[PDB]
This record gives sequence, structure tokens and C-alpha cells, in this order.
Amino acid sequence: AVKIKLTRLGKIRNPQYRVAVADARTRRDGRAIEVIGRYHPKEEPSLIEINSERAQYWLSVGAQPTEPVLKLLKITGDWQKFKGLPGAQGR
Amino acid sequence: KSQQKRNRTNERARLRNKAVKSSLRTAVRAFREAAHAGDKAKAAELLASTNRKLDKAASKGVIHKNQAANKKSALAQALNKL
Amino acid sequence: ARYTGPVTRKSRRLRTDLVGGDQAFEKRPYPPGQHGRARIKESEYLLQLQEKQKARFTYGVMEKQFRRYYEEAVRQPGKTGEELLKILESRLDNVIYRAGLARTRRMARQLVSHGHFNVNGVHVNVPSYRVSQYDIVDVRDKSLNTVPFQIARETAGERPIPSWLQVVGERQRVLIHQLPERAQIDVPLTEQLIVEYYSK
Amino acid sequence: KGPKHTPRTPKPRGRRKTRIGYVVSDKMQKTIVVELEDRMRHPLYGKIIRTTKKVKAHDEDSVAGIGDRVSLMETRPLSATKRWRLVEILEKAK
RNA sequence: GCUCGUAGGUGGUUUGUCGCGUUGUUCGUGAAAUCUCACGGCUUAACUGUGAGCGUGCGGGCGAUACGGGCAGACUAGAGU
RNA sequence: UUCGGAGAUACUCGAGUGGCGAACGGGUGAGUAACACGUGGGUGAUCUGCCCUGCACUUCGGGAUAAGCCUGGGAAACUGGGUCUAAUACCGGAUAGGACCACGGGAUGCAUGUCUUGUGGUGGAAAGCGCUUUAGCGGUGUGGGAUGAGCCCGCGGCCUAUCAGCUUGUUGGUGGGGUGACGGCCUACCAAGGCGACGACGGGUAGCCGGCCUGAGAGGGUGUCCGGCCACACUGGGACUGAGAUACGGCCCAGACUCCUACGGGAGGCAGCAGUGGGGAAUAUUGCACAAUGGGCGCAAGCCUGAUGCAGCGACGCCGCGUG
Ligand SMILES: [Mg+2]
Ligand SMILES: [Mg+2]
Ligand SMILES: [Mg+2]
Ligand SMILES: [Mg+2]
Ligand SMILES: [Mg+2]
Ligand SMILES: [Mg+2]
Ligand SMILES: [Mg+2]
Ligand SMILES: [Mg+2]
Ligand SMILES: [Mg+2]
Ligand SMILES: [Mg+2]
Ligand SMILES: [Mg+2]
Ligand SMILES: [Mg+2]
Ligand SMILES: [Mg+2]
Ligand SMILES: [Mg+2]
Ligand SMILES: [Mg+2]
Ligand SMILES: [Mg+2]
Ligand SMILES: [Mg+2]
Ligand SMILES: [Mg+2]
Ligand SMILES: [Mg+2]
Ligand SMILES: [Mg+2]
Ligand SMILES: [Mg+2]
Ligand SMILES: [Mg+2]
Ligand SMILES: [Mg+2]
Ligand SMILES: [Mg+2]
Ligand SMILES: [Mg+2]
Ligand SMILES: [Mg+2]
Ligand SMILES: [Mg+2]
Ligand SMILES: [Mg+2]
Ligand SMILES: [Mg+2]
Ligand SMILES: [Mg+2]
Ligand SMILES: [Mg+2]
Ligand SMILES: [Mg+2]
Ligand SMILES: [Mg+2]
Ligand SMILES: [Mg+2]
Ligand SMILES: [Mg+2]
Ligand SMILES: [Mg+2]
Ligand SMILES: [Mg+2]
Ligand SMILES: [Mg+2]
Ligand SMILES: [Mg+2]
Ligand SMILES: [Mg+2]
Ligand SMILES: [Mg+2]
Repeated sequence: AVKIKLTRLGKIRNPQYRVAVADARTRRDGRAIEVIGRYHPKEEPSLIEINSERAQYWLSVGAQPTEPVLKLLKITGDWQKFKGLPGAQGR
Repeated sequence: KSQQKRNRTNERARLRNKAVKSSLRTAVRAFREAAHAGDKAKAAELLASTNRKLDKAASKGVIHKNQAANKKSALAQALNKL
Repeated sequence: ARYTGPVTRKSRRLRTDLVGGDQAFEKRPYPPGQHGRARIKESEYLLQLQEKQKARFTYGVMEKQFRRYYEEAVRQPGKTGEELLKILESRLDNVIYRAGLARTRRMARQLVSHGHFNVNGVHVNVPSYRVSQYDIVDVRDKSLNTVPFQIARETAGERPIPSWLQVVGERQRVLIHQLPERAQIDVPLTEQLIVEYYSK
Repeated sequence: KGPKHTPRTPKPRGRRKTRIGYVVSDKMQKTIVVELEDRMRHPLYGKIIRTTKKVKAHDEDSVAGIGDRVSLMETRPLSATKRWRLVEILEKAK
């Protein structure tokens, strides 16, 4: 199917991540259909921004996020907005 | 290796598909003989039976829906031209 | 690496004194070697070579690193010589020397190497560290009251303090108002010959 | 509670390539051969070079002679080598 | 060695039109990384992240007609009789 | 209860049937001068499992066999028979429009036409399992998305004329066949064309690109790490299963090679990671972990992952710092 995943594009010990919409039959650092965010697990808690309307578009059209990406969507409130749940912001 | 299971299931599937396709081929040749005779009487239901068999094969997944439709159209037009 | 050799020989070859201080002069002429008294041919390559030598041994920079500093300077907008001087001047050990905390350049380098300073509360021990505009430089609070650092606590009057950095009271701290302009700050050399050397 | 089939999404139909050229051959049973010329700057020297092509076009009703500047529209592979269809014979030969 | 001539290349003055060349603008595309400029983070740097460039191009729409070209004419200075 | 054996009812589970996966990921660059690649288009000529979403339905039956048990053959690799039992395995029906044929309407155009509708005549599925009680998983037909893929075309990027004539399914048409799809893709017949000095046909070399090196630039050289596409998997050919196959760790045949054999017959494929011999001027450890990300199956916990994340070794390179 279509996944929203994390691609490691940092250096040897600083795992920077981009939140990419990619087909499942693709290598981890392959050509993404669309990058819609980034995730840095090294800042004060961490650094997280999602587009929040392209994310909604992909979730509505049928992309299935992986489990860390689901965690980020729950943090940012986009997943709650998409499904129809009370807390639309939880950072 | 444990692809031996796939090896066996592939053989079973091959046998089933071969049987089905052979049955459709015999139905089609029978209809072709009927149309070549041109009596227009028995062909009128041999067409129905053959088209039903083609649809059944397509639903079983031995052939593709487009192939079934192609053959059905060809046979129906062959009947109409006689 | 580092040179770690007689500085007077290196000044005598280039016909210019680069050290000053207690060992300011060797009290003798400039035959830098056995044949040092010869009146020798003066090529055009020699002037550029020795000017770049003066630039390197004023700061104790190595050829490979100076080369990179050259691409930075020529690649920077503006001019070239003043940018090269600004880059070579913003080095943290040079800042330590110019802020009147050092007898020479080598010992300022050693004080920076042995980690006697913090910039934004960050322990640094690389001499080639580049200071910036609005940088504060603070001595490690657990490193003061040491003899070679407190000998410069009272001798802060003779050598002038340039007009881009600033020192403060007994807590010896440095503030950088803006990046320097070495062309108007103490050039013992012409920067227009390094550029010509790096074109052949 | 689109309670039946959802219609479509709107789309713009793609445009095929239309070109104008001179008929070269016709003795080919419902096929016409048209010569197309184009000019394009030289990659290095900058001069404008003129080159000619030869496409093969379709005539369900074969009426086109030598000369006969014609208009063509490229289509699906109607044959092994035919990809063009005759549109209209404008300014028929003298 | 010299000439004639095939394809090709190039072409006098002037009117109108087309807008192929040419040129203006806008939309799409020109993946990411690499490269350049500015920051941001590893004690500095190499390295790394972000933003803008670049991506010379190609396709679609809408303008211009000086020059080249096409199409329809005119002229006698070149060419010929 | 034997006092060393019993009892599928029972969590749990070796072997087995069934589903899904195994076509991704990983390697190499031999072949290939080609729509292989790059860039821009077309597909009214096409397909697309799982995922999203709208609308419908989930209805009756039936016969077997794997496994088990008893046997036969064989040196093995394997294999024959008789009984015996299921399923979301298989088969046959009922109803179900995006199947088909014929006749019509309404929209649009880019010639085939396309889209949407009406009538008549033919047809085409499904599968149940679980539940500490709103555990939960499912199944089939279709309209529409997203995704991936196929096919066609314009333009672009080597050397060679001491290679000048190439072509007969060849070029085109008609009727059939075939395909998911147009098409000489195939066939019967008919016509006599098609390509070529703007280099056909032939020979040499070569994976292509984003890029890398150099250069003031234009250019020149190059395609190694990384990323995209292509090709291949001992050599050559072929198909099957499937949504999807160059089918690296699948099948069949032929060939070379290595091995087993009771001589009748069998087995294998590091251009996966690590490693060995050889060649060479020259290039590494039979390392650790699924902790993170991606991937497959499962309701999930989970299980698998030499992808990957790191470590070891080599100044092999760039950068930085010391020997005051
Ligand atoms: Mg299985
Ligand atoms: Mg038979
Ligand atoms: Mg047909
Ligand atoms: Mg070094
Ligand atoms: Mg035809
Ligand atoms: Mg001429
Ligand atoms: Mg002429
Ligand atoms: Mg002309
Ligand atoms: Mg003119
Ligand atoms: Mg880019
Ligand atoms: Mg910094
Ligand atoms: Mg434009
Ligand atoms: Mg005259
Ligand atoms: Mg088991
Ligand atoms: Mg399942
Ligand atoms: Mg599968
Ligand atoms: Mg593979
Ligand atoms: Mg190759
Ligand atoms: Mg192309
Ligand atoms: Mg049995
Ligand atoms: Mg029915
Ligand atoms: Mg049934
Ligand atoms: Mg023939
Ligand atoms: Mg035909
Ligand atoms: Mg090769
Ligand atoms: Mg040059
Ligand atoms: Mg091969
Ligand atoms: Mg081998
Ligand atoms: Mg083979
Ligand atoms: Mg499948
Ligand atoms: Mg199949
Ligand atoms: Mg094969
Ligand atoms: Mg192999
Ligand atoms: Mg293998
Ligand atoms: Mg396999
Ligand atoms: Mg290996
Ligand atoms: Mg050797
Ligand atoms: Mg050797
Ligand atoms: Mg893991
Ligand atoms: Mg995982
Ligand atoms: Mg060495």
C-alpha cells in the first residue's frame, strides 16, 4: 500500500528524519512520493513539524502511517483531527 | 527452503486451470462447427451455453474478464453474421 | 602539527621581526644561515612566497589550512585581502593575544589548547576556533588564580587593545563588538601578494 | 445515506501533435507518406539547421496526391509504422 | 590543373498577412542528495539540517512583429535576352 | 495411575492441509548503440493484490483428499496402493447491470469515437471463525480515489565509408486469430512497396543518468561512494503459479563442471553477508544487535530480517589536534 514513514538522512550518529509519503515496496531511503514533515529525536524533547494539510490529504486518501509516524501524528493532533477525536493539539 | 509447498500447490493449480481452459476450447470449437453448418437452430443455444461457460471461467479466475468479453463478442457477432 | 622551532631564524629569513616582547631582537644582523650574507637574486616569485610565509608564521597556521582560508576569502563577497585578514584574525587564540592576555602568539596558542577558556559557557580547546560578532569569551572559572594567567592580570596596560574587541574588569572577559578590520589593525605585511601567489 | 455511484473527477483531454507537410508518396493502399521539415539551432555552433522527416499517415478514403500540403494529427499505432492520420488537404497541389 | 553542374548553403528594393524562428509574461515540470549564498548543530572543521538560488531546458495559455522564414503581390538597380 | 504408564476434553504445539508473503529488500555490470536511458508528451489502446471510500449482498447444497493407520517398491533421492477425516481447500445450483448482442435517446470531439442513459435478449459471486461479554476478525459483486505498471511518440547524448545497397512478414490493405491493451503480434489472400549520403546495412566499443574531476568560461575526461532507471543470476531455451515473474537462495529440458551410488540412478550453483583458492601492482572480519528506521505474517503480544544500525581491520582519503 502507501505508507507514511521515516527515512534516516542524518549522519553516523545524528539520525535526522524526514516524514515521507512512500509506497511500501520501496527501500527506506528511496524516492518518496512527497515529503510532508521532519522529525529530529535529539532536541529538548525533540523537533517535530508536519505539514498538517498535506498530512490530512494523505490520511484521507488512504495512506497508512507506520507506528512511529502514528505516534508523531498523535503528538501533533493531525491524527485526532482526521479521525474525529477531541484533542486536536497535544504537543 | 520450504518452497516445496508452493511447488505442490502450483502443480495442483496448473491441473485445474488446464482442465478449465480445455473445456472452454471444446465448447468454442463445437459452436464453430454449429455456425459453419449454419442451421441457426442449435447454435442459438450453443452460443448461450458457451458464453455462460466463458463467464464462469472468468469468475473462477482461470482467464481474464477482458478475454472472456473478447471471446463472447466474437462468437455473438459470428452468430449475427449467419 | 606545529612548527616548534627557533622563531628568530624564521624572522631572520623573512627580514622582519614577528615576535617582539622580551625576545624582541637577537641583537645582530640578518644572515639567516651560513650563506646568509649573500646579496642574492630577487625574483617576483620570491616576494609573493615570503609574504605568504609572513602571513602563515605570524599566526602559526599550516599551509593546508591557509589554503582553505584562501578559498574562503576569495569566495567571500567584497574584496580578498581584507577578508583573508579578517578570517585569519578571528581565530580565538589570536583574540586572546590581541586582548592583552598573552606575552606572545605561541603561549596564547598553548593557553587556548589547554582549554583555559569558555565562549558561551562552552569549553573550547581548539586554537583555530573562529570567534564571531557578539561573542563573549570567558576564562574557565576553575582555571584562574594560576600563575601564567594572573601574571597577565596586572600587565594589561602596555600593549593597546584594538577597537573591535573589549576587555573588562578583574573577571578577564572579552566582548566582540564586530568582526575586525585587520587592514586597519596592525598589518606587518601586504595582503595583495598572497592573492598573487595563489594565482600561479 | 452519493447513495449511488460517484460520477467521475473532471479532467482535461490531452492534446495530440498537429503538423503540416508535403505528400511524398501515395501508392500504398489507404496510406499516405508525408514529409515534415523542422529547423533547430545547432547545439554548439549556433546556426539554424533544417532537417526533414518522413511520417506515414492513414487514409480510410485514399484521396491525396503528390504535392498537396496536408495537416496531420498523431494517433495510436494504427500499424507497424503508421502513427498519423490525415486531417485535411489544405491548398491542394497545383 | 581548369570549368560546368546535382543535393545543400546563402540571397537585391518594396506592400500586406501568418506568427514557424525570435522575443515578453504566466502555469506545470526540471526528484532527493551533490553545487553556490545565508543561517542553524556537533568544543572548531570536515560532516550534518534548513531557506533561497541553480536546474541554461521542455510542454500549455496569453501578448509583439523590428529581423529571419512562409504565403500573395509589386519594381528594376543584380542576372539574362 | 504406571508406580513408569495412562486421559485432546484441555492452554500449548512438531509434522500436515489452507491464506498471505516469497516478484520487495540484497548483489553484479556480462549483454545491450536499443524508446535502454534523460527530458517532454500521449494512452478515446491498457491493467493494478493489499490500502481509502460510496452502494449492494453474504443464499442452498455435494463429492473428495493431505495428515493419520496398514502396506508395496528403491542404495539412496523418493515413490505406488488400501482404508480414514476436516475446513475460509474443491465442485454444482438460486438471485445479483458496469460481460455480451441488437435497437434507441442525451452530452460532448480528435477519425477511430468516448461518457451517461432506455428497451429487448443472454449471463456472471461470497465464508465463516472468535468473544473474561459494545473481546473482534472476516467474505463477494460493483462506482469512485490513491498507488504501481505496461505500451506509443518528439528531442538529446560514441568511433568507423579502407562498411553503398539493404529489405519479402519485408511495406501497406482486407477477413479472421491472439492480447490486459493498439499493432505483421500471428495467419490466409491481395497490392508492390519500405529504408538509404540528413549514412541505411555492417564492423568496433559501451550499462544510461543525477553527478564526479578539470577549466575564467565554453569545453574536455569520466559514470567509482550515494540516489534513480535498465539488464542479468553456471551457459542456452521454455513455461507454470500469481494482482504482479530476468522467478539470485522456484519448476522443466539440453550442455559444461563438482560430488554420491549397491551402476539401476541421484544432488548442486556465494555477481546475498562473512570467508577460501586463483589472477593480480593492488582492496577488509567466517564480528555484535534487532536498541532505532524500513520490510513480511498475525487482532495483538509477538516471530523473521547478514536490510539496516554499529563495531574490527587498512594514513586509503578529507578535516582537526598534539610532540610543549
Ligand atoms: Mg505456509
Ligand atoms: Mg480434448
Ligand atoms: Mg476479438
Ligand atoms: Mg593533517
Ligand atoms: Mg488495419
Ligand atoms: Mg540549387
Ligand atoms: Mg538557391
Ligand atoms: Mg531559401
Ligand atoms: Mg532578404
Ligand atoms: Mg535537486
Ligand atoms: Mg556553529
Ligand atoms: Mg512558454
Ligand atoms: Mg543590364
Ligand atoms: Mg506447528
Ligand atoms: Mg490471513
Ligand atoms: Mg505472493
Ligand atoms: Mg528480485
Ligand atoms: Mg554492463
Ligand atoms: Mg522518450
Ligand atoms: Mg493415504
Ligand atoms: Mg444467473
Ligand atoms: Mg458457492
Ligand atoms: Mg504472408
Ligand atoms: Mg490482419
Ligand atoms: Mg561490457
Ligand atoms: Mg582554457
Ligand atoms: Mg543470460
Ligand atoms: Mg561464477
Ligand atoms: Mg539459464
Ligand atoms: Mg496474490
Ligand atoms: Mg496466470
Ligand atoms: Mg530463466
Ligand atoms: Mg545464483
Ligand atoms: Mg545464491
Ligand atoms: Mg524466490
Ligand atoms: Mg562475498
Ligand atoms: Mg602481484
Ligand atoms: Mg598473486
Ligand atoms: Mg528491527
Ligand atoms: Mg521494526
Ligand atoms: Mg603507503
